[PDB]
Amino acid sequence: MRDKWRKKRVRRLKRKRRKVRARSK
Amino acid sequence: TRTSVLADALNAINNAEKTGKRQVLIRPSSKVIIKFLTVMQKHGYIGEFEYIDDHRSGKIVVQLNGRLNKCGVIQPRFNVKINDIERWTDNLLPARQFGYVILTTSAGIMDHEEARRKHVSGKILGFVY
Amino acid sequence: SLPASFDLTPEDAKLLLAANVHLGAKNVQVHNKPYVYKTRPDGMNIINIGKTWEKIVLAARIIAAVPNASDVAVCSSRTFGQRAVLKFAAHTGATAIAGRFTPGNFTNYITRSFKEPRLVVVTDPRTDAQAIKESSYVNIPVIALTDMDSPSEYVDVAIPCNNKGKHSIGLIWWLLAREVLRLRGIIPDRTTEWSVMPDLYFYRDPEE
Amino acid sequence: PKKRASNGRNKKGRGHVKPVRCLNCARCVPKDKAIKRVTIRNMVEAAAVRDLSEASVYAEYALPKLYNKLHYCVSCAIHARIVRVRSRTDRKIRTPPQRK
Amino acid sequence: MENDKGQLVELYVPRKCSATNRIIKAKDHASVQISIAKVDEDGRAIAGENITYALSGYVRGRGEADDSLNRLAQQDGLLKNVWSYSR
Amino acid sequence: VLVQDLLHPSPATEAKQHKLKTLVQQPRSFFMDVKCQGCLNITTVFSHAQTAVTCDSCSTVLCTPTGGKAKLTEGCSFRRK
Amino acid sequence: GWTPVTKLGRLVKAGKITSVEQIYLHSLPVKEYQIIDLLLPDLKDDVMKIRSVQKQTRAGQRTRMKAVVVIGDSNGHVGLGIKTAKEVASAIKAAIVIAKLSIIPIRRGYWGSNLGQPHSLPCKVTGKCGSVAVRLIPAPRGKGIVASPVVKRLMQLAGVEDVYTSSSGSTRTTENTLKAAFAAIGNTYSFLTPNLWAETPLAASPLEVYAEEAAA
Amino acid sequence: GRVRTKTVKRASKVLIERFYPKLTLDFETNKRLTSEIAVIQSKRLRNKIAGYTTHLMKRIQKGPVRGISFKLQEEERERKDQYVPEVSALDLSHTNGQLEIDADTADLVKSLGFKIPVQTVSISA
Amino acid sequence: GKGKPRGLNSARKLRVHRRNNRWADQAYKARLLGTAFKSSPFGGSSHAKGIVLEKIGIESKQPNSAIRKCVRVQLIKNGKKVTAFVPNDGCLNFVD
RNA sequence: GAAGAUGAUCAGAUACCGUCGUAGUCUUAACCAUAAACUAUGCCGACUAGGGAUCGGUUGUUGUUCUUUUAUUGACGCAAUCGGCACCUUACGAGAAAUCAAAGUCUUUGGGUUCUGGGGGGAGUAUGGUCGCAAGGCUGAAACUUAAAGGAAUUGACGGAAG
Ligand SMILES: [Mg+2]
Ligand SMILES: [Mg+2]
Ligand SMILES: [Mg+2]
Ligand SMILES: [Mg+2]
Ligand SMILES: [Mg+2]
Ligand SMILES: [Mg+2]
Ligand SMILES: [Mg+2]
Ligand SMILES: [Mg+2]
Ligand SMILES: [Mg+2]
Ligand SMILES: [Mg+2]
Ligand SMILES: [Mg+2]
Ligand SMILES: [Mg+2]
Ligand SMILES: [Mg+2]
Ligand SMILES: [Mg+2]
Ligand SMILES: [Mg+2]
Ligand SMILES: [Mg+2]
Ligand SMILES: [Mg+2]
Ligand SMILES: [Mg+2]
Ligand SMILES: [Mg+2]
Ligand SMILES: [Mg+2]
Ligand SMILES: [Zn+2]
Ligand SMILES: [Zn+2]
Repeated sequence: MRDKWRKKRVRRLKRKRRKVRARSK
Repeated sequence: TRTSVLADALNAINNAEKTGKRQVLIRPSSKVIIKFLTVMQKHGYIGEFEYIDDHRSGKIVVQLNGRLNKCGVIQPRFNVKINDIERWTDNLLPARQFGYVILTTSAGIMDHEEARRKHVSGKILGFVY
Repeated sequence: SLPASFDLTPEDAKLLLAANVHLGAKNVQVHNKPYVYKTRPDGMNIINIGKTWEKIVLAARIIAAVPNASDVAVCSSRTFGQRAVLKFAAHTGATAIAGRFTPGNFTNYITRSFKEPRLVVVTDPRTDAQAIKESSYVNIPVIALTDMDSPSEYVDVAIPCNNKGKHSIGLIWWLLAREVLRLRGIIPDRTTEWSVMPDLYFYRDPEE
Repeated sequence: PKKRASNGRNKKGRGHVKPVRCLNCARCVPKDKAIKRVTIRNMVEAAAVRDLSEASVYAEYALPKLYNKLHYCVSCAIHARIVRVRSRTDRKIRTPPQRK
Repeated sequence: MENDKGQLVELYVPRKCSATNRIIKAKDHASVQISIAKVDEDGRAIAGENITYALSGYVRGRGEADDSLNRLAQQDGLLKNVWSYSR
Repeated sequence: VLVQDLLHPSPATEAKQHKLKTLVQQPRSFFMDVKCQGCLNITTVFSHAQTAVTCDSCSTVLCTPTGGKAKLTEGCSFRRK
Repeated sequence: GWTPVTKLGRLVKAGKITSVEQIYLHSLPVKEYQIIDLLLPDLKDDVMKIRSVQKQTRAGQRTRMKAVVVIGDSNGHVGLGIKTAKEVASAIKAAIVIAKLSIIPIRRGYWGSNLGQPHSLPCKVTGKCGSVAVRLIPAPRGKGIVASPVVKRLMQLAGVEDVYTSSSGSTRTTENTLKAAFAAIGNTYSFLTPNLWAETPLAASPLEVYAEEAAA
Repeated sequence: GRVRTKTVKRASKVLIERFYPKLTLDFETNKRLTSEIAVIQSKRLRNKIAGYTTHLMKRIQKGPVRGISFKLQEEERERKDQYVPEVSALDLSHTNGQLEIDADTADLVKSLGFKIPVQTVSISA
Repeated sequence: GKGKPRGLNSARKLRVHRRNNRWADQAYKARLLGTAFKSSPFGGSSHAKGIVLEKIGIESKQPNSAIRKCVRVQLIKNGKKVTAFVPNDGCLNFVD
């Protein structure tokens, strides 16, 4: 896939990782 | 800036010799440049050279005779022991029968062959062949 | 050195000046600067015809050194020089190459007119670029009639003259022919008037 | 590889050039890169310059011209054949085409 | 080049360019050898008696051959006041 | 040009060079003897003067500074020293 | 029955020119391989590599054979020829011809003392072709040809006994390696050494002293 | 079209370079002549060759043709181009008897050891 | 000037720069990180004994088509489980 | 005019196209610190080749126009020069080539100095730190996996590209 969209997908996936870890702080 | 006037002098000679010119202008001059040229002149790699006084560092005009293959400096001026001269001549000179490594020793600026005759060593300064 | 009889005579200087030989191109390359005497205020460069004369004698002296006269090849792609080189070959015995120069004449040894000249004389380095280019493949020295804008690559002897003049080309070729014959002894001495007239060697239009 | 030494534009000794919109599609194109044509056309086609001259109330009235400067992006210009694909060696030629 | 006993073990001592002193290689086909006839006091070319110069293909390629002949011929008397040392 | 006299450049070409690009750099400026029209009193003025120089006798400006050489006022004659 | 078509060929068919050094002294171009056969009778060739190159066409590949041949007499003369042909045999036969036409002299010198015949190179030399740079260093009398089998064969056919070698780049490109080594070995007569500083008079060309025998 | 091919164009001009004196401007004579000069396998090719040789012959009589040299074209031409006028058009007799060189050039003449009369012309443009 | 210091007193800069840049060499990096000690199933040893867990056939990769007959082995020294190919025609019958 | 809403097209189009449209687009106070932030070309210094243009300054000079009638008017023209933005030709030279007056003076390897890379992926990911209001920035692995990935060019084939 396009590198720009591959980058956007990972940013959205990193965003999810941060929110999930925050549950237990 | 200008960090080595000897490198500039020898680079100018090399560029003039490669293009077939029989003369080259060197600026600035210095004692090390003149004594380096005297060693080259003594072995016939250059002709007569001329010092121009301008109440400054000075200028030099060198006559080239087409025998010079390459002259260059070694930066930095490494300390050279007598037992290390063999390694330098192997790396820098085209053969064991001609070419010279120029050293600055406390006995003066001289080629590696003269340095072996009087058994002195100093810092490496350049080469010519 | 050379006898004083080889100096530029007043008669030849009149011929050279009447033929506009001294008119050099507007723009001069760095290699032709020594041949320029002064730039005329319109822009034309005046050719030092004293130097032009000496190069002619030097060039003619090189031609005279070739043992076989046929080994000298005289070339001209310009229409203004085709008659001159053809007449030059007739008088001197050289081998004329008028008009188109077939690429490969010096390098391709199976072509029809494959020649091996010991010397190539060129009317113009620009329009005879092919002849000059191939000479640099088989160790052939080149003598060229050069203007002030003419390139000097692979040209050994340059005769400074006006390449773009109808009378300039014929006169220079006529002058070389006279000196080559003078050196060979065909013309008895340097004072005898030559039978050939500079009108011969001049290009003629199809009208006449 | 690099197709043009000029990068397809005319920006040297400059940081940024403000854009222009293609006449045909309104695409933002840098002013130096846009294909620009200056057109001076007769306002009346040559067929109608006669009958319109007869209907004029003025003896010897000159018809005004139509002055326009057109800006095209690369896609607008190539499609409309304003510029064409040239060979590798013919690309370097930047003198105006010998048509007029 | 010679051995210890003195015999010239060198084959082909090569020519050198008259202008730049470079060695003219065996396959340098742009190199030429100009031969210029000697002229006696009668204005006649002396048969088989020449002034000879050699130019490397490098000098000819740079367009410096013409100016080199002017200098070389002037030193040998083949020319007068055509080449100037100072430019 | 492969052979050339670098120590003796042609004085014609030597004069076209930049003042720092000769064999030995030398200024192209000079000093002048300025005669104001009112009186006759030698006043040495630099050719490239940056000051509006006035002669001692009469308080008249001799030259006005410019980008290069100073411009002498009308009626003022100079002679190079 | 060989009828020469060049001035040089006629002078070699007659006994006017008897060695290749007269050819080399005046940089005369050689265009007839029969000249080399007459002047260097004892030549040995070697097919160093044979390769198949293909040109894609509408119907399919058009395969041709490329041969690399090294010629030499093991006594200071060596040549290199590369030719492409439809068949291997014709490619090799034609590559031998142009290998002969390219034969050059090399300078053998001494490592250290000049006792005996020259055995090595007189100086360090380098040649480059493509990305391959081949450097040849003079070596003492013991070491043989310290080189890869491709370059070693070129050294043997040239008559070099003792030499160090070092290559850089894509040395597996055999054609570029041989061309670089061939350029390096030919540079021995291009490097000015102090024993060559003496000026030698310019002799007349053999095409000049024998102008009539080379006429036609 | 009636464009002759190379097998007839080059074979016909070999005849001219080889048998020009025996040729003529008549096709009928040329047709019979080429049957005894060349071995032609077919009559149709013989007529084509002779028909183009006649055309080339008819064209040589109107002037010199390019590409055909028959050992008499230049022999007639070597002494044909011998024209030289009685006045040299370069001799300084068309003028009053002195050069019309520009004054700037006259300095070059003065620099050389020459005393040549001159009417200087100063275009100065 | 080739982008590296040349001064006679610049040995520290040259020594540190080489030390920093050898970490890009995976052979050097694996040796100092001790990856064989930490990550390798054998722990850096040339050989390792184990107990056969099961005989498993593994399909070869394209374009080959075969059943490579391996075993699942649990190493005695560390308890790790690895797959080991059993070479030669019919040597799987020697392994139980 | 992102979003959103809508009319078309389409097999489907919450896409291209059309009509509206909110943030935004502008500005003031603060943040953010990233771009194909590109000449994909670090900075300083020297040298090596020809040419014509052009911008700024300076210096000498016209069959030129103009102040004003002329100068000390200005413009223009012709020459030099220093600095720039570039360009054209050649290739001594470099390069894998495309190409390059630097990407040259590099196995004939050394003018000074900073930064960066070490097969392709995993991955600019995980983790720790630190900066940020956030978005995110900076620093930054490993396990594992893989024989190529890639650069420039050649011939062909194809193109809803041109002639
Ligand atoms: Mg592309
Ligand atoms: Mg930008
Ligand atoms: Mg390797
Ligand atoms: Mg990294
Ligand atoms: Mg919809
Ligand atoms: Mg929508
Ligand atoms: Mg709207
Ligand atoms: Mg806002
Ligand atoms: Mg970035
Ligand atoms: Mg850009
Ligand atoms: Mg970047
Ligand atoms: Mg920096
Ligand atoms: Mg620089
Ligand atoms: Mg200006
Ligand atoms: Mg190269
Ligand atoms: Mg360029
Ligand atoms: Mg550039
Ligand atoms: Mg990696
Ligand atoms: Mg595989
Ligand atoms: Mg590609
Ligand atoms: Zn667009
Ligand atoms: Zn006063």
